Amino acid sequence: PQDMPPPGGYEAVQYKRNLPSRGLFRPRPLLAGAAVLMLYGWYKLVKGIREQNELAREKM
Amino acid sequence: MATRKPAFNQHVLLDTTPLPDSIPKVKEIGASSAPLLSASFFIGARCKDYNDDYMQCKNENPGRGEFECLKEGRRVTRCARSVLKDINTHCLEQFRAHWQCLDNNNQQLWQCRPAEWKLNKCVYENLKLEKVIPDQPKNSTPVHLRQRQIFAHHAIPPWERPFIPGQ
Repeated sequence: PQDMPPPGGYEAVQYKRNLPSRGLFRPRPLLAGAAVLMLYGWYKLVKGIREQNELAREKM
Repeated sequence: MATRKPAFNQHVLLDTTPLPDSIPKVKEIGASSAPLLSASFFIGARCKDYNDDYMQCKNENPGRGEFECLKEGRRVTRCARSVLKDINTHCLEQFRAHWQCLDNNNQQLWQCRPAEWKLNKCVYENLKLEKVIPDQPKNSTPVHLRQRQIFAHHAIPPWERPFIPGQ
C-alpha cells in the first residue's frame, strides 16, 4: 500500500501557546524574599559593627 | 629625630654614647610586643597611677617633657617590670600560651580568648590584678567576656568559659 494515516487518525498535538505562570517569578514573593534578606542582614550588621566597635575599644 | 614616616631610608644611625652618670640608671624593659600585649591590662591595673603621673608631668612641661620628667619615666619602667616579673614567677605557662597565640594571630586579642581567660584567672588568683575596660555598653556583656566572638577565625569551643571574678 501507500503511506497512510492510522485508521483512527493521529491524535491531536499541542500547538497553542503554553507559557504558564510560575510562583518562582511572581514579584510579590520575590519582593518579600528580598526584604527578609535585607532585614536579616541589617540585624546581623548592627550586631557585627557594635561588636567590632567594642574590639577597637579593647585594642586602644 | 623627627616623627615623620620615612619613605627612602637605606641606612640606620646608632650612637654608643651612654647617658651621663648624673642621671640614675634604669634597666630597659626586655619584653617583646606580644608578651607586652598579653600583660598590658595587668600593667595597666598596677601602674595606672604612675603612667598617668608620667604623662601629666610631660603635659605640665610642654616642649620640655623628655627632660625634667626622667625620674617619673624611671618609675613607669620599674612598675611595668614588676608586673612582668610577678607574672613570669606565677603564671608562666599560661602567660606563654596567651602571648604565643597572640603572636600567631596578628596580635588580635579576640583570636585568643581561651588562652586569655586561662591567664586572666591565674593572674587574678596570685596577683589580684584584674582586667578592666572603661565605658563598655552596660546593656551588653563586655566584649572580652563574650562566649562567642563574631570576628574570630576559629569558633571558641563551648567548654572554654570566660573568667568572671567572684564566681
